[PDB]
Amino acid sequence: MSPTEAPKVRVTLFCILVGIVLAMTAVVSDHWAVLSPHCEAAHFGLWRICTKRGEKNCSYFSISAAAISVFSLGFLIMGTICALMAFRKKRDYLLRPASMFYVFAGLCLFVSLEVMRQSVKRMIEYYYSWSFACACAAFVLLFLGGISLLLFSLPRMPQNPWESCMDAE
Amino acid sequence: FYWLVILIVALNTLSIASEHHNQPLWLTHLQDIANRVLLSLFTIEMLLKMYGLGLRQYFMSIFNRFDCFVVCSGILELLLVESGAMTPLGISVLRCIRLLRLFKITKYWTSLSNLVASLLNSIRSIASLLLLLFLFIIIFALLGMQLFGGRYDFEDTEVRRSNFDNFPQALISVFQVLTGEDWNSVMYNGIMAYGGPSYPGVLVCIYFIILFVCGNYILLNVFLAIAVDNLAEAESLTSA
Amino acid sequence: VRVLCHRIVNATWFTNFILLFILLSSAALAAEDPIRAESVRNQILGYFDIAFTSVFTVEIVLKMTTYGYFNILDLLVVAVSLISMVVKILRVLRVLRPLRAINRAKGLKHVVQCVFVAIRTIGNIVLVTTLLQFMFACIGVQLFKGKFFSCNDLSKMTEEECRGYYYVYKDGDPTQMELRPRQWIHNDFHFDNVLSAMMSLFTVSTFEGWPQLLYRAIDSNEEDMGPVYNNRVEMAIFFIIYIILIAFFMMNIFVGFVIVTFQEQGETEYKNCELDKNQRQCVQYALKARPLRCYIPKNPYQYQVWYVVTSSYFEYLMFALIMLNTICLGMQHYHQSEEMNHISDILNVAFTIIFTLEMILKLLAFKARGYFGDPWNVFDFLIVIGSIIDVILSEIDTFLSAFFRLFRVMRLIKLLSRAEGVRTLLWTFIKSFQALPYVALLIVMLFFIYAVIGMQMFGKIALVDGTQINRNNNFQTFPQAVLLLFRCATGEAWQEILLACSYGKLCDPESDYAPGEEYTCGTNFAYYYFISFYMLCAFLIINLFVAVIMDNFDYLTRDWSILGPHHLDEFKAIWAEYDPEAKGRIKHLDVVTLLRRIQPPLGFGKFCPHRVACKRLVGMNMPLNSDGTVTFNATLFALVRTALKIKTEGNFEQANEELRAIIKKIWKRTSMKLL
Amino acid sequence: SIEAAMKIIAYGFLFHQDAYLRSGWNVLDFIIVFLGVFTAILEQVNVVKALRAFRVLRPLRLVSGVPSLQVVLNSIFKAMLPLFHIALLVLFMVIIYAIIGLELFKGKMHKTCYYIGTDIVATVENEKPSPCARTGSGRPCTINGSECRGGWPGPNHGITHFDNFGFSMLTVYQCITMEGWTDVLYWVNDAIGNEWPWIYFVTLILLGSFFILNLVLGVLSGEF
Ligand SMILES: COC(=O)C1=C(C)NC(C)=C([N+](=O)[O-])[C@H]1c1ccccc1C(F)(F)F
Ligand SMILES: [Ca+2]
Ligand SMILES: [Ca+2]
Repeated sequence: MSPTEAPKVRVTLFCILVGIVLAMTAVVSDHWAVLSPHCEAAHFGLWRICTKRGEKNCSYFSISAAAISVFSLGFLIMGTICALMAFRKKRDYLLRPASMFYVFAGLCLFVSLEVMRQSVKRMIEYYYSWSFACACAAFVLLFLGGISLLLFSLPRMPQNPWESCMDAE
Repeated sequence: FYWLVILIVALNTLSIASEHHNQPLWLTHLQDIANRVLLSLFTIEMLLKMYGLGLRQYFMSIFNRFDCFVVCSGILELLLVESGAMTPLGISVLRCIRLLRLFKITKYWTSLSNLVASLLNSIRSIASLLLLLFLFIIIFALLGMQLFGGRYDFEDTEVRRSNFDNFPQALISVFQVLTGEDWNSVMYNGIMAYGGPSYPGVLVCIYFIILFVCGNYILLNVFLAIAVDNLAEAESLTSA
Repeated sequence: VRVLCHRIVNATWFTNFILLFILLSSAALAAEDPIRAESVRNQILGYFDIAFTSVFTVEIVLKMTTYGYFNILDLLVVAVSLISMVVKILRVLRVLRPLRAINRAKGLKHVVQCVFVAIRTIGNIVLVTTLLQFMFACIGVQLFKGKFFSCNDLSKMTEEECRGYYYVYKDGDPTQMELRPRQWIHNDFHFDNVLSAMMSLFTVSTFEGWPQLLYRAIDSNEEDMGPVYNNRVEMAIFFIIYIILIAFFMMNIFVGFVIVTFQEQGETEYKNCELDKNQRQCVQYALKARPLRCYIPKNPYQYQVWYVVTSSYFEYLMFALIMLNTICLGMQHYHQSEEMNHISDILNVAFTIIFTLEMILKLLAFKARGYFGDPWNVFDFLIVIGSIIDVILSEIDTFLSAFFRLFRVMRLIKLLSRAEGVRTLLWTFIKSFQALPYVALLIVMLFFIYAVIGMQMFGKIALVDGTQINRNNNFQTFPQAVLLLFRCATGEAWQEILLACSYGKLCDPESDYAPGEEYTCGTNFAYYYFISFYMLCAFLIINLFVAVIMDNFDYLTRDWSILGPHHLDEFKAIWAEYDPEAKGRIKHLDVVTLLRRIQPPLGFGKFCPHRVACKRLVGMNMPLNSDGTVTFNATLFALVRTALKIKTEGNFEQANEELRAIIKKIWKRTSMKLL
Repeated sequence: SIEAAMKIIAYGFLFHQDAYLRSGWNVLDFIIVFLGVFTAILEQVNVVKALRAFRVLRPLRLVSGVPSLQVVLNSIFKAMLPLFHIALLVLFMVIIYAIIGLELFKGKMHKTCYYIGTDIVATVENEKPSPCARTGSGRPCTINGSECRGGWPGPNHGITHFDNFGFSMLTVYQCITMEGWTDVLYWVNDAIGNEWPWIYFVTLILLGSFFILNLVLGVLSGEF
């Protein structure tokens, strides 16, 4: 009850509940780039590429980011099954395997972010408004709500010779 | 009297301080007053002590050993000029000898004399660490002469002043590496003195790592076996 | 009314509400653009400087309706705030916003005072180096006055000849030359008056640029002449005596003063009681301990796999495969062959499979509840999963990221779990940084105060290349200014940054300046800024180091000859092989056979035990509960009571007399060690 | 050499010249003399210049001749037994960062700006040669009439880079000393961009320098 029902571990776990959906806001919305030739204004994403002058023509062609963000979604899936099952049956240790996947799901958007930047750099201007700063707020959420959940679930430093790490109870 | 020696102590110090380049001619001449006036007043505070309370006791004090040489070497310089023997090399050396007159405020501190009481009885322990340290520097300075002397013959035009060509200069170069200051630039010259960044000639660099690591290991056994063991006995002698 | 103004401010929702604005008020200074007062960033942050400053005005009136040294600054932070919305100095003292946090945090209230106590103590010693600095500065004025001038070409020896134009020769080539004007130049650090000489000698005491001043002094010749190469090489004696005197001995006799007089902070109280510090570090361990977990499994199929893994040959196999992965990671280099680039692709899939098989077998043998409880297996679970992903993600690259390759490097860290002496040294210092966070908080604050003031005073210098203010080293953002400051703390040509920040520098064009006012950037406040920062930082860093060395001095003088916690640490493991979980007691059929495995400082010797180990265990004080039920928090007091503290009889409750007065608080369960 | 002769035959035979051998200080005295005649003969027969540098071992015979200097080197060597767990921590830390650097910065600092058509590196008068980049995160090579091509050996005449394990470990030891570490930081920024690599560098200068010196100093305090 001490590492799983403390409030400092549930403020963090509710914070991941924000970043689990903001990284889902990014992975469906294709709004993190603006092609601006000057009409041929196109808005890039992972899955659909849509050129807007209504003449809304959304289609596909980017593959790297898409493939990389199957794993960022997937770890999110595999971390919560560890996290949803670690609040019951008095196993908070189980809570520990789950966090690692939130750092990974954090860092598998940050490849995605870097992968999407190259596409806009090789292809007329660039501007991101709606879903780069979404995912750069779900990167920084999942990457840092994962490391802090880790240190809020690893026991601590004993601070005493008698105290031992992973000390009984 | 504990407030009227500091008139000539803080006039002399001030006199020493105002020395600067391209200074006025009245300022040089005002410093011709203060050297003559205060050396006579340095006699009056000294001749009163050797006759007014005993010349046997006057030598017994440690700073009253110091008081005589201020007068005996100050008026010696005034007799050196006023004989036609201004001696152009001895005009600026002896103006650093009257710079010991601002060492007369040692009698005014009375706060860290338990350290110097302590520091003094340990100078046969001070020099045994400082000899084997200076012995260490000599062996690495001569080793750099064999490795790097005669070898910095680059057909550049840049100057590489910390080199190993003489023994005095080689010596200057080793002490520079011991402080750590720009020690990599000395190592870059020694690698290019051999072939350059290539497998035999890059092993020059282990000279510089051993001199930095083992040398500063001795520095922390020198200045910390001093300043722990000589600065805890003062703490013992103050608590007694 | 004095009762709603008294209860709102007091308890908890006023302290976590105003301080979360002080932290956000301070972040508003840092986010400011220095070059333009007209930025759309710099406009919209001023509207938070009216949003915070109306809230802190509420804090004053809600406080000054209550009552009639540290609140007169809080009135200064409000009063400057409405004014600033000389105007140039009313922006600079807007940096005092983190100082009202060191009044509200009582952990901060004390650590600022301990500095000020250590300032007044070090003052007499400080006077002695200050007078020594003056004594040496005057010797240097008599040696080097008027002698640090030179010409642009080194051919011309007096200022009268140093006129017109000379040729430089690029790349040393006498065919390739350009025309430049010659100019009589003065060295930036000189011994010309006494006050410049103290500035020169302060630089040499930091060790920064001292060979540049040394070779300038060896070449000095006469007053108003240029240098002569290797003229007076014997002036190295001046510089080397000053370094040994000031930069070594004096600095040391300043540090070792702090060390012995921070011992007194743990020594100014007096302890003439029955038990000394080594009896204190021994009794309380037996009192305050706790049994732990040895996740021994059941089910002899699982025990068949368990006897493999915890054994020595599996610990020896897996730590000799981390060594070979470390060697294979070292073997990579640039421009390598095709059969060399890919055998770091074949083996790195091979090493990933081998460590993914040891992770599986430790789930199966350790009863997977019992795997994740051990902290060095959570670290190994993250290296496994992160290096599974990089093997896939590089495979998915060529089938149709440099971060995930780092996991490969990280496996090397595992080797430090076998090293008890390095892991105990690591824990002892890491905990002491953890235990004393406010001494390091001050350093963070010092940088922060300095960086905001540096952006305000230096942030408009242009980033020209070949100077010290450039794209890599400036004051034009907060991350950059902070980085520049750190460089200075490191002392990495900090005096040359100092010269690039004084008056007369080129302003960048995106600054607001009149035509004919380009070289008006920089200020001679840089001298106070840099020297002061340099001096504040040295005090701050030695303060932190000596406070950390204090915490672990029982360990730093632990004297492994006599006795230590390590004998005790070893004991719990032995006990843990009798317990599936903690539970208190073990059987008695293990209490005879316990004493064959322990070191003779704690257990008994190497010899035949049919005299000592058979009688003294009953012969010493042991608790008498029922037959096979004797507990861990009752023997382990008495089991070290053989190793030290031998007593006579009748006074066994006179053990418990000194277990309250020389002890700390209650320790309620101590009836176990008494009888 | 007659000193090494009259100090084996004042004692006796072999097991009496072992009484000349048992103390470690006379062991140092005999390697010097043998080595001394070993180069002075091979110099005459070759009528050696690299074996000349072993004569600097002769001033260590002077610590064998002063008794109050043999009590310091023993106490100097005695302080190294506390500071070995630190020295093995420093070592593995230079190994960790060298390898990481090798992976991250391997072969990255090989483009500088040149004069167009030429093999002449372009710098400003006080600038040292630094890496360039074309159309990326690095610095863009904007001096005047220059373009950047990658045929450059590197930042200090090809010494400081991360191309192999040996040169990566030399640039990491050089940073851990705090001397020139911001040159290496600024060169990596120039090569690949300034957003990430300060994390490499500040973490090394904080763990490998400051944290290490708190423990070394602590051990010294414990010993004294
Ligand atoms: C006044 O002395 C000074 O000018 C100092 C000089 C010239 N050099 C440096 C680097 C100091 N500093 O600010 O750290 C002081 C110094 C130096 C050695 C010991 C003590 C101090 C002391 F000033 F802290 F006392
Ligand atoms: Ca230095
Ligand atoms: Ca330096």
